[PDB]
Amino acid sequence: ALLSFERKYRVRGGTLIGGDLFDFWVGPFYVGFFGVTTAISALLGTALIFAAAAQGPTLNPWLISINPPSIEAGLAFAPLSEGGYWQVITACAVVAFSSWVLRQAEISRKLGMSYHVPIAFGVAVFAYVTLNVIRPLWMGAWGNGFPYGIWTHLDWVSNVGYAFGNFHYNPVHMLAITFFFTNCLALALHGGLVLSAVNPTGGTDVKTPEYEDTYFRDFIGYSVGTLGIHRVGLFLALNAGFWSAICIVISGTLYVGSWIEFWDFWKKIPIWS
Amino acid sequence: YLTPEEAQEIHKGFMGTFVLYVAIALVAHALMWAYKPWFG
Amino acid sequence: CSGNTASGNIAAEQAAQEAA
Amino acid sequence: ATYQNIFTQVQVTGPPEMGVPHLDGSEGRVELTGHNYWLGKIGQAQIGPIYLGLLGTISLTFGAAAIMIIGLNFWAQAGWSPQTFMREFFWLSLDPPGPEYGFSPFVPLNEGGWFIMAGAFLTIAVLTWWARTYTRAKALGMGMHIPWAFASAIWLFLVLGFIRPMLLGDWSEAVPYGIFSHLDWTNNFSLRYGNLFYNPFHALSIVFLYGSAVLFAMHGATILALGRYGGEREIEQITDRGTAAERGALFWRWVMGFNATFESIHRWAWWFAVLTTLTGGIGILITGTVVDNWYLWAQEHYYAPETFNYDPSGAIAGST
Amino acid sequence: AYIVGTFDVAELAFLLFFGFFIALVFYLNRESRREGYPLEDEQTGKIHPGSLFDGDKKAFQLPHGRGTYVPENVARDDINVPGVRSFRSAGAPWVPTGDPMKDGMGPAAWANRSKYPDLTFDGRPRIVPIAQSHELIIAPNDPQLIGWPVMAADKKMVGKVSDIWVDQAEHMIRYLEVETTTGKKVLAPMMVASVHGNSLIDALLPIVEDKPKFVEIDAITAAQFEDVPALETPGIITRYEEDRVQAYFGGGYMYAMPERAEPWL
Amino acid sequence: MWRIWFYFDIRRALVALHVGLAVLAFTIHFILLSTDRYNWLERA
Amino acid sequence: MWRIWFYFDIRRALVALHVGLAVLAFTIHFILLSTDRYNWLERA
Amino acid sequence: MWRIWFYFDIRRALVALHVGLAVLAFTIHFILLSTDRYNWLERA
Amino acid sequence: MWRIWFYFDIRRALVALHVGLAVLAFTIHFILLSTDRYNWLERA
Amino acid sequence: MWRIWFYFDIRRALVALHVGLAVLAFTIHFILLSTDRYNWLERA
Amino acid sequence: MWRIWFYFDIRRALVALHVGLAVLAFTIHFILLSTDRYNWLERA
Amino acid sequence: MWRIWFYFDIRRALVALHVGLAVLAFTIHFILLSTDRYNWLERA
Amino acid sequence: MWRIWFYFDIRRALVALHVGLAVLAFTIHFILLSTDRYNWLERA
Amino acid sequence: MWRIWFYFDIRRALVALHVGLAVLAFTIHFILLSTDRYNWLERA
Amino acid sequence: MWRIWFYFDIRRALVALHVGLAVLAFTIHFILLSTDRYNWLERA
Amino acid sequence: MWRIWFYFDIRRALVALHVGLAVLAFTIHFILLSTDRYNWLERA
Ligand code: BCL
Ligand code: BCL
Ligand code: BCL
Ligand SMILES: CC[C@H]1c2cc3[nH]c4c(c3C)C(=O)[C@H](C(=O)OC)c4c3nc(cc4[nH]c(cc(n2)[C@@H]1C)c(C(C)=O)c4C)[C@@H](C)[C@@H]3CCC(=O)OC/C=C(/C)CCC[C@H](C)CCC[C@H](C)CCCC(C)C
Ligand SMILES: COC1=C(OC)C(=O)C(C/C=C(\C)CC/C=C(\C)CC/C=C(/C)CC/C=C(/C)CC/C=C(/C)CC/C=C(\C)CC/C=C(\C)CCC=C(C)C)=C(C)C1=O
Ligand SMILES: COC(C)(C)C/C=C/C(C)=C/C=C/C(C=O)=C/C=C/C(C)=C/C=C/C=C(C)/C=C/C=C(C)/C=C/C1=C(C)C[C@@H](O)CC1(C)C
Ligand SMILES: COC(C)(C)C/C=C/C(C)=C/C=C/C(C=O)=C/C=C/C(C)=C/C=C/C=C(C)/C=C/C=C(C)/C=C/C1=C(C)C[C@@H](O)CC1(C)C
Ligand SMILES: COC(C)(C)C/C=C/C(C)=C/C=C/C(C=O)=C/C=C/C(C)=C/C=C/C=C(C)/C=C/C=C(C)/C=C/C1=C(C)C[C@@H](O)CC1(C)C
Ligand SMILES: COC(C)(C)C/C=C/C(C)=C/C=C/C(C=O)=C/C=C/C(C)=C/C=C/C=C(C)/C=C/C=C(C)/C=C/C1=C(C)C[C@@H](O)CC1(C)C
Ligand SMILES: COC(C)(C)CCC/C(C)=C/C=C/C(C)=C/C=C/C(C)=C/C=C\C=C(C)\C=C\C=C(C)\C=C\C=C(/C)CCCC(C)(C)OC
Ligand SMILES: [Fe+3]
Repeated sequence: ALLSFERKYRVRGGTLIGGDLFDFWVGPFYVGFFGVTTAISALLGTALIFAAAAQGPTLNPWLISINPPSIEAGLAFAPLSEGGYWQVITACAVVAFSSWVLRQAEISRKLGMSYHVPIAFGVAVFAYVTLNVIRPLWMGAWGNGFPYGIWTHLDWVSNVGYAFGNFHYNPVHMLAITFFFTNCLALALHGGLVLSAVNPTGGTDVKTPEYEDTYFRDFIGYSVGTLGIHRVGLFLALNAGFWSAICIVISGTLYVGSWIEFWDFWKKIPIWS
Repeated sequence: YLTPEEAQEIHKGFMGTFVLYVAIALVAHALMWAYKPWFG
Repeated sequence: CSGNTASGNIAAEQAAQEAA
Repeated sequence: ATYQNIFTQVQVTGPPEMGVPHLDGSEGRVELTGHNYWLGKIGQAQIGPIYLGLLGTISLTFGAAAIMIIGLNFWAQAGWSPQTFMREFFWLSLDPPGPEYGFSPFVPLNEGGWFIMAGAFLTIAVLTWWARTYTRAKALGMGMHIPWAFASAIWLFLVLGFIRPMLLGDWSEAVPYGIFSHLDWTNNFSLRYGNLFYNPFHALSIVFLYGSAVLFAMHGATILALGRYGGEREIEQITDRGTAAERGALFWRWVMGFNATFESIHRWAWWFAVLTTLTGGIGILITGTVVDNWYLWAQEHYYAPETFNYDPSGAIAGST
Repeated sequence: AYIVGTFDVAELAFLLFFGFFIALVFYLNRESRREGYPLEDEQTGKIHPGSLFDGDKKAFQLPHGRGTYVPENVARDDINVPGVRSFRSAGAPWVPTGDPMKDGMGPAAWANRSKYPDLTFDGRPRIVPIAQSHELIIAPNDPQLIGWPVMAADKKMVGKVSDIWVDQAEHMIRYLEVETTTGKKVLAPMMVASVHGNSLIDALLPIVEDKPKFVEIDAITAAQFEDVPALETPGIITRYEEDRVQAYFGGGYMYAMPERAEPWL
Repeated sequence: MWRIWFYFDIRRALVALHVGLAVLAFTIHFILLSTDRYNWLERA
Repeated sequence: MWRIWFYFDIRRALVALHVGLAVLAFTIHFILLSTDRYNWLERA
Repeated sequence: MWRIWFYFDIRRALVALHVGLAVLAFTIHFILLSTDRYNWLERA
Repeated sequence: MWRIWFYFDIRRALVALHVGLAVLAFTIHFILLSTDRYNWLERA
Repeated sequence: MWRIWFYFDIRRALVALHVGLAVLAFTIHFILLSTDRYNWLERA
Repeated sequence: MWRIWFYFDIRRALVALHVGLAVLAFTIHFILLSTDRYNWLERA
Repeated sequence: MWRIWFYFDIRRALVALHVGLAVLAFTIHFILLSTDRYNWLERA
Repeated sequence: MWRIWFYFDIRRALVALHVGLAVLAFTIHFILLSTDRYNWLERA
Repeated sequence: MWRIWFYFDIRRALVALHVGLAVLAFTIHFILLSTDRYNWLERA
Repeated sequence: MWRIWFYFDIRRALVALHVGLAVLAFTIHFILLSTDRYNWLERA
Repeated sequence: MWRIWFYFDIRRALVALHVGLAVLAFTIHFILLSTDRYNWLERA
């Protein structure tokens, strides 16, 4: 009951698992059963990250890298110093993200809201699971996963991308990039329009939604509306995440080779060649 | 449609057109088989 | 995770595949 | 059974709304209006009307000129063959002048003159479009947030096309006009300057692009989940706090321990979106002009990994 | 490339942006503190002092001559809520003492909104029955919804649809008027109403289907429809009344039946 | 057998059937064009 | 057979048929042009 | 033959017909200019 | 025949005609300038 | 004829005309600067 | 002691405890499978 | 003791138990397949 | 000393304490397993 | 047993069944085309 | 003549004219600076 | 001095202090484990 209106909303119920067992708050944070699971998994994952780092060549936070086992090890559980730490941290991260989704669902139920936020975050959880669980399983080795390091997973991204020639020629990658760019443009437009509506110039009063409609019809000839903009932004962000997961999952499992050669299909269409 | 009579007339037309379509496709497939069989 | 050990997988890749 | 606020079940149709009157001297809206039923499923079905002042006319004419120049150069590159045009469209490109010309404004038309002309007309069109968004905001008494957000993207665009080539004195550093060609330019730019991953401003721009995707996902999901309480009517919630604003704040306060307001969330979104292109333009401008090898620069600042930190040979081998 | 020692231009730019971003985060937190602050104690309700980095209060110039808003001056909620803590701790939930839907607790809670209706830019009431709108009609290929049966959360037929309320600014249906068996007319949010018999896939499907065309409201039961908050003036709904109706329907997803508040187990 | 039309609308069924038939026919013709054996245009 | 015009609108069927037939003819002519055997313009 | 007008919009029909005619004519001219046999600009 | 102006608004028709003619003239001049035989600015 | 001004506002017509003239003049001056024959700034 | 049931409900505690026991048992079994000494499946 | 069914819904308990049993059985079968000793499909 | 229970409720305190104890115990056991000296499973 | 039609609408059931049969048949035909033993178009 | 001020606002026309003049002057000065012949800053 | 409790709530102060102490102690122990001089698990 910190916020001036918070107290009346802090009621029992809305939990999926646990009921009244963990139905309480700790400061601003609601816990629930999935909050307990999130706390355990996330704290264990962080502690194991730092335990594996202490066994590594450096404690520099830039250069800390918890690496997966070698490809020759296949899909077996490796020794902790030889990639097992990475596997345990991956399991902890999966559990933590799933528990975060379920805690968001419980909090949505407590406030009389639908499950839009848990589903939206579950899209990103699916992207991560595709990156570090599904793709290594399909490829046959845990060594295909990206390392747990701030700058070494960028090295993983670079090397995996260049293993296919130029990763820019992946068409699902093109679609995901288009969704990302359109999302950022849409977010700029939506934030700017709302702020300009509530922060007028020239000493005028706060505007109505008719003013936003008029502004975007004078600008580009069309206005999507107040509900439509949030629908479109959610669609764009979720599509960006989902198509990122799809684009990475098919490279190395379904498509092997240079993505540049794929576009030789276009030149062979009998309509123009 | 709604009554059995309209449904029967629609079925008559559909069956006639389907039979004509199948006959044309059969002639085409027979000509192709005579030209280049796909079962050696 | 599979039912094998990492050492067994590495030995199989080296000897049974990369050595013969 | 439960409505999920994804598609509008029943649409309301009526006479087209021509907009609130302008507070300045405007010529008058071109009353070309339409109605799209399928757009009304997601948002508003009304198309139009449109405003075409001096700025809109200039922008449309100069952008048409630039696009015509690029397309006619594509047609010439295809040998005027429509089939070759279709076959090689992704590979057609209007390329910048070669390094032997420096940053000279006088290049033969087929060697880069058309490229310079198209860049000039495109820049004129983009700048007049920015001026048009500024004047459209001014005509309604609204704020200038959208003009500044557009100015950030224009800053990145101008750094890519004119400012950086001007500072280096090399037209050949500019981005070619082509689908696959500008991707090739992106890849080559990363390759010649070490590795653009280690540009700290490229990393910052990635941070803000990722965060904008995150922010739009969270904000759209929250607003749609708050449709039961009029969450999408954000202007009225900002100027008169309802239960939708309270629930939206409390959800994120209970999730992560802190929250924004219905107005503050849009400031967060605006700043993330703007900072993406701001940091991107800053990082591109200093590449080559200030730093020529970003991996060396990262090595000097103790954040460049080696093989003893992580060896990517296995990941490469898996992907072959 | 170095400015002095190992300091260079790129490093200077990065440090400048890092400082600017810290300042921007502080500014964004200041903006986020404008609603609901200062904080208060969970039990005693004692108000916390306030941030050292706060500035001035924000004043909104309202349209239609409604004055100024000043969100920092919004009256704090009453400390005495109609509930009792499950256990005596600062983090325990409140169990409502009576009817949460009537008293406004948890998902059924409402805010003290303005007691006048929202207006269009020219001053007309924004949310009005579709007859009072300015030539606004339902899409001809869309469900008419007038006279359709209404299903409640307990699968009972509470009544029928007698009127449609639309937003004159956004051109959207906001409320459906439902006449119940007892004859009382109540407003139900369109966001809690599922329209059946109008599926896009079913229209695409080449079938002749006599699906029942009705409106399902699974938020509240048929009896609860008799306790929907009423309007002070016919044809007009205020912001406070809108919040009341929306809170009453939204709280039903937890409070319509006891099982809705219980874990799956 | 005629009673099928009491369940499926004839207009929509015909439209969907013809769209599917067009897609299938174009797919088969393009597949045949791809093959060296059944290509009827490149060689005499 | 003539009863077809009781289930399909002629004013839309004609437009759709003509557009599709034009696209088909364009595609076939382009395919023929793409082959050396049937190209009627490149050589005398 | 004249019975195609009391139900077909002469405006839309003319607009679509002229758009198609322009597209076809430009396509055909561009094909002839791409051929060495029929190009009328590069050589005397 | 003048009756064409009963079906077509001449403001829109004139705007579209002048835009299309400008595009066509620019295209033709560009094509001519692209050829060595008809380029009139490169050499004396 | 002066009657042209009964259908087109003189302000809009003048604005569009001068915008088009600006684009044309800039294009021509740029093309002239692109050629060594007509470039008046590179050499004496 | 039994008084622990005055602050925690048996129905929810049993579910939470069994979930934790399941995860712990799976972790221990997988750890045993990763060692050559205790792996019971790879070799005889 | 049937007391359990007074506090746990039989339907939910059965669904959860069968989901867990399915996941466990699939995991064990996949683990057995992964090993050469117990794989029953690759070799005779 | 007992007055600590005047400021912290037993339920949340016990939950947090056991979460922390679980995290710490798992961390220490994993760290011991990662070292050759204290690995009790790999060798006899 | 006809009683199943009490619990299922045969219109949507038939639509879903036909969609599934189409997907299965196309998958099987494509898989057969993939194999060199059962490919029937590449060679005689 | 002076009647041009019946159709164009003096404020808007003046602002637009001065912005255009600024852009043109900057463009011409930049072009002159870019030439060796007219550069006035790099050599004496 | 005891008067510090008139400005700071003991519950919030103790929880903040212990979270900080935990993080600092874990940081120090992890730093010591990294160095071979102070590592107490790798060697005898
Ligand atoms: C080596 C191949 C031969 C050749 C072999 C054949 C064969 C075989 C056939 C044709 C037929 C046609 N040929 Mg030929 N043809 C050749 C070269 C040409 C050339 C050229 C550039 O040299 C042209 C312009 C044509 C033109 C034509 C058309 C008149 C006709 C197909 C149009 C049609 O009726 O269906 C389109 C159907 C419609 C209903 C048209 C729709 C009406 C539209 C909507 C209104 C007009 C608007 C606009 C013009 C539409 C055009 C736009 C584009 C097509 C998309 N041929 C070469 C020399 N040609 C066909 C024919 O005789 O048709 C009766 C035919 O069977
Ligand atoms: C091999 C490839 C390189 C790489 C090379 C580059 C280069 C080079 C650049 C980036 C840039 C970026 N990179 Mg990178 N990048 C790499 C890998 C990544 C990865 C990853 C692997 O996950 C990610 C997330 C990114 C992400 C990003 C973005 C954050 C950033 C551009 C975003 C943007 O604002 O949109 C793009 C938005 C614009 C371009 C603004 C456009 C606005 C204008 C006004 C629009 C005009 C449109 C016009 C009117 C339309 C008509 C035109 C006519 C038809 C012609 N890169 C690797 C290391 N990357 C850019 C940057 O700024 O970073 C420092 C950049 O220049
Ligand atoms: C070479 C180093 C020496 C060593 C030298 C020293 C020296 C010197 C000192 C200690 C001290 C401590 N050492 Mg020692 N210590 C060593 C190895 C160990 C090992 C082991 C490897 O198993 C353990 C478990 C410990 C344990 C401890 C603690 C009992 C004690 C810190 C008290 C404290 O307040 O914790 C902090 C934790 C809390 C306040 C929270 C309570 C913890 C509960 C269980 C919750 C855990 C939280 C969870 C894991 C994660 C949450 C993190 C945040 C809250 C978000 N040492 C090695 C052998 N050790 C210090 C001491 O005696 O202080 C009194 C001290 O000065
Ligand atoms: C539409 C897809 C996009 C998306 C959606 C989005 N993100 C979201 C949400 C949504 C809708 C949330 O509701 C959720 C949230 O609650 O934010 C406040 C969240 C979130 N997005 C987050 C991060 C994030 N999202 C990302 C991406 C995206 N988010 C997308 C592009 C990225 C990228 C691109 O990498 C980042 C880093 C967090 C701020 C939050 C998720 C909070 C969470 O998961 O809680 C668990 C608690 C923890 C303490 C974390 C677990 C700790 C681990 C066990 C240890 C670390 C393991 C890790 C694998 C180490 C590797 C790191 C290295 C790569 C450096
Ligand atoms: C309009 O409505 C909206 C708002 O306000 C009304 C919003 O605020 C928002 C939210 C948005 C913002 C406030 C803007 C800022 C957000 C950004 C940049 C994106 C998120 C990124 C971040 C880095 C923020 C921080 C993210 C986190 C995950 C931090 C989480 C931290 C912690 C400590 C979580 C702890 C909680 C748990 C583990 C669960 C509970 C368990 C416990 C308490 C453990 C108990 C046991 C012990 C031992 C203590 C949205 C989206 C919105 O739409
Ligand atoms: C890769 O494979 C390739 C190479 C592509 C080969 C594959 C190709 C394939 C699979 C193609 C398949 C094609 C196909 C498969 O059915 C085509 C069918 C075409 C048909 C049915 C054409 C029909 C045309 C009918 C027409 C034009 C009728 C017009 C009638 C009109 C306009 C009548 C008007 C009227 C008249 C006169 C009198 C007035 O008073 C009133 C009114 C009554 C209005
Ligand atoms: C490929 O490209 C290259 C290489 C360039 C080759 C091709 C080039 C091509 C195709 C170019 C084509 C060009 C073209 C093709 O028509 C040009 C036409 C130009 C024309 C028609 C120009 C006309 C100008 C008229 C002007 C300036 C009139 C101004 C009048 C004014 C300002 C009057 C104001 C007034 C006054 C005083 C008094 C008031 O009481 C009334 C009022 C009225 C207000
Ligand atoms: C992998 O892929 C490769 C390598 C290709 C291998 C695999 C290939 C596979 C799996 C292919 C499968 C194909 C398939 C699987 O069913 C096809 C079925 C086709 C069917 C049922 C076609 C039916 C056609 C019927 C037609 C055309 C009927 C038309 C009727 C009409 C138009 C009637 C009108 C009417 C009239 C006159 C009078 C009025 O008074 C009443 C009224 C009624 C209005
Ligand atoms: C580049 O960076 C490097 C390399 C580091 C070089 C540069 C370093 C630089 C620039 C550093 C600059 C540092 C700096 C520049 O000012 C520091 C200033 C520090 C100061 C002012 C510290 C002051 C501390 C005061 C303290 C701890 C007071 C505590 C008082 C307490 C807790 C009192 C409590 C109370 C009590 C008992 C009784 C109650 O009745 C009343 C109440 C009051 C509640
Ligand atoms: C159908 O056929 C027709 C011909 C009718 C239409 C054809 C249409 C087609 C097919 C068009 C296709 C266009 C495509 C595919 C374009 C793709 C472009 C892409 C991908 C571009 C990407 C990036 C481009 C950038 C960043 C460009 C920036 C350029 C700038 C900023 C240039 C500035 C130049 C200036 C300021 C001019 C200076 C002039 C000077 C120096 C002389 O004086 C100051
Ligand atoms: Fe919003």
